[PDB]
Amino acid sequence: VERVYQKKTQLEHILLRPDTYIGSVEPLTQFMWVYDEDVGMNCREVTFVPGLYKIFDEILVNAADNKQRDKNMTCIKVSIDPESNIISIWNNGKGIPVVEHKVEKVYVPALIFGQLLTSSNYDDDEKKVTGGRNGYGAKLCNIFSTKFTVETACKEYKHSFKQTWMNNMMKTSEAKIKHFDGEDYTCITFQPDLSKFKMEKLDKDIVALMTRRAYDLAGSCRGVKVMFNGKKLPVNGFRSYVDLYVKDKLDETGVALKVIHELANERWDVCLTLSEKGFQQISFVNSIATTKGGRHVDYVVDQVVGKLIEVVKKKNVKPFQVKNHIWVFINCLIENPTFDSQTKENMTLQPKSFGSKCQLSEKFFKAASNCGIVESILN
Amino acid sequence: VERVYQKKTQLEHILLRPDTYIGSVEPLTQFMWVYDEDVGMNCREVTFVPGLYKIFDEILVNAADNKQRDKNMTCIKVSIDPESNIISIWNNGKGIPVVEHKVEKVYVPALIFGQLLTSSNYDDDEKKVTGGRNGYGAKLCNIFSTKFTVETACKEYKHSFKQTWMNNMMKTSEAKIKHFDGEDYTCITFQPDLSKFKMEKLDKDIVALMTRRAYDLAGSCRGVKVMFNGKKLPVNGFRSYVDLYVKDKLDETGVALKVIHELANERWDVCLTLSEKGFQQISFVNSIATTKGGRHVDYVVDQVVGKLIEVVKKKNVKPFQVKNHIWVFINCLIENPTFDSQTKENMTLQPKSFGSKCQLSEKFFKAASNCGIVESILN
Ligand SMILES: Nc1ncnc2c1ncn2[C@@H]1O[C@H](COP(=O)(O)OP(=O)(O)NP(=O)(O)O)[C@@H](O)[C@H]1O
Ligand SMILES: Nc1ncnc2c1ncn2[C@@H]1O[C@H](COP(=O)(O)OP(=O)(O)NP(=O)(O)O)[C@@H](O)[C@H]1O
Ligand SMILES: [Mg+2]
Ligand SMILES: [Mg+2]
Repeated sequence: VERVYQKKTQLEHILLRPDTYIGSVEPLTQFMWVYDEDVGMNCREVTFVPGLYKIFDEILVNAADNKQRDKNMTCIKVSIDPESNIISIWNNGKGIPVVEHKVEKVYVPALIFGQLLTSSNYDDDEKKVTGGRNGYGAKLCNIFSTKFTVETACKEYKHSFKQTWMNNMMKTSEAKIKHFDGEDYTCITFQPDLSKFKMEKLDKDIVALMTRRAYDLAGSCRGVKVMFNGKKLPVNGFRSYVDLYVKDKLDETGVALKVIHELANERWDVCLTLSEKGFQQISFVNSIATTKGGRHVDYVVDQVVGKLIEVVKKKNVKPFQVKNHIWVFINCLIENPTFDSQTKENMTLQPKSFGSKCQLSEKFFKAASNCGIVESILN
Repeated sequence: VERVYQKKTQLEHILLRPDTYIGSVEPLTQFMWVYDEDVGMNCREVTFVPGLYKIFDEILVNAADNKQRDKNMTCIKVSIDPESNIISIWNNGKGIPVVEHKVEKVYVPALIFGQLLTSSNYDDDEKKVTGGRNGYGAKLCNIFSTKFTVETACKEYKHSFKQTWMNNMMKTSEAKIKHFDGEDYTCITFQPDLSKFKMEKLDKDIVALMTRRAYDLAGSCRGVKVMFNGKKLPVNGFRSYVDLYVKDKLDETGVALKVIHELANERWDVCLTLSEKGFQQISFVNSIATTKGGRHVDYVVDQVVGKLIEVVKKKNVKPFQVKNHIWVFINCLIENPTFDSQTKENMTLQPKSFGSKCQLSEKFFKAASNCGIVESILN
């Protein structure tokens, strides 16, 4: 009875059932986009552990989210040392208040990095476009790290704070609190617990995925510069990011891909071209990589599929056949987005709730008509 | 500081962020398979709340899971009264021990239906093929119900137990404990909290989805009979279930769909036919509807795509083009399956971990050659 029927603590449950929190802790092999030291941006077969990619992603999106707390933020700095097994993500703009929380009686940084279900994103009356929603991400990286360090400096509270966790968030010690006068920042430094992922080292494949995610951020997070291992990424907006995929590329007819672009408004940036590999989508919601898509992709793609069916009808086909020929790129800001998992690969919020619209122009639909999709359908 | 940075309890978090536990609590409109009072099995546009479908599904899969605790189980009885807003799922086979848990000091049924993170599925050394993994499902139905009743009778412990929860698992009272001599059963009776889903009533669309799920169970759960509203479902195994989709159907050439079947072994039952609507999959893992697919679908479909590429090559194409023409049906039993969410729509366990193989026969691949897929590709 006592061995059959068991209760678990929340902390036990995360280590026993990591998949619902961070994705699979087993290897996956699949074709995907990565940023390699030899070829840069390329689609190749990759072997990696999603859980390890995800704990990195949780800290990267948290940096991107600071651009919403402080629009004066200009910089995110990512560093990965496979030899030392140390990852750091640094951001400027406002730091975290270095002060005792009057309800929980702990330093605010210790509360929100060292206790589960803690967030500044729990009040949905504020209609934020942060990626953060659930109050898990940072603690999940902590739990899946042999060492996890939080360094934040907050001019307002005129202190700096540095606290270190170890052994899967099971050990800490007193925060170092100091006088601070200067330029706000937060720096998260962690050594991922590679034993949790049955890995010996951050190999080339995981480093290539984490590097690409740093490019995604440069493309997705408006007005923020990104450095990777001390070097500025040469991406200055979503259009330059999309170029990394399509600028140097030919259809299998030997004609350059025709890339169509519309910034419908501040919250919706769309590129479209021809796919010869079936439906492809590269999408971001609040700087989250929505790698399974969701309602934002369908909302944009249905408008295009609509207008392209018309054009084809009127020069001599079914939605799924048109979509088969679409490569779409979407950078969007959604108020209070919803997802079916902590991993946020699929965004489930209905379009009427987005807080904005993407009504693509007749100009955009005319250009879509010319980009080679119509011709393939006809052919 | 105290309003910006907040901590939530696990119970608060489930109501604040229901999407990661039960799926969207907002309406969704999409084409799907349902079982209607007028046409039976059919694909039509449906408007429903995934969260309400899911709390029903959690109790249905729990009944299916009892066939693993007691292989003598023969019967699941589902009843839905939209007028009274009462759903009941009854099963036979072994009941739940009616006895005080010696660690948690509560009746075992009160522990596992009234406290979060409680399960008989937390020991993965047992290599089970239950759908249950996380210790949430029943509590989530409880939390999303105005009234939730647990009735179980356990001959071994010679007692029956009946306890009622109300107001989102926030109220209960003493269990009724009685002498019991007879035939074991469990009956879960709940009134879903329709205000949580912005609904007035269990309408036709949600009832049609819940009804279809009762057909899925009759198809998926080997050696268990299913009744819906007091009437036995005329499905006696997976092949009869697949017939509900394809038996009375023509390709758009006016030729009957050719349906190929192999029971590779006790744990793998596969049907294949032609799709004219792009890739389609209907799959079950341990009686869970894996509506987003996962590694089990890819494992089966890659073998077929492989052998069909060969056949085409040798009578005058790319994987995605072959898959475009496949309608696959899969009923499988996977040891300790993993998923990216509590909703279990996508099964992420790698095939080397399944605990079994599905090596489809040359006989099956020859029949696949003849079922119209090759001809469409060629054409
Ligand atoms: N770089 C940062 N700068 C400022 N505040 C931060 C930073 N990283 C984390 N935070 C704060 O710490 C909180 C906890 O982060 P986290 O655990 O990732 O939760 P979240 O981002 O709110 N939600 P989620 O990521 O969906 O689980 C956030 O709500 C922020 O208030
Ligand atoms: N019909 C039933 N008959 C017998 N035992 C049951 C029944 N329904 C639930 N249980 C038991 O109650 C426990 C709690 O159910 P539940 O909360 O759904 O968790 P789970 O099925 O173990 N995991 P999950 O459904 O993934 O969250 C199960 O582990 C079973 O031991
Ligand atoms: Mg976060
Ligand atoms: Mg369950």
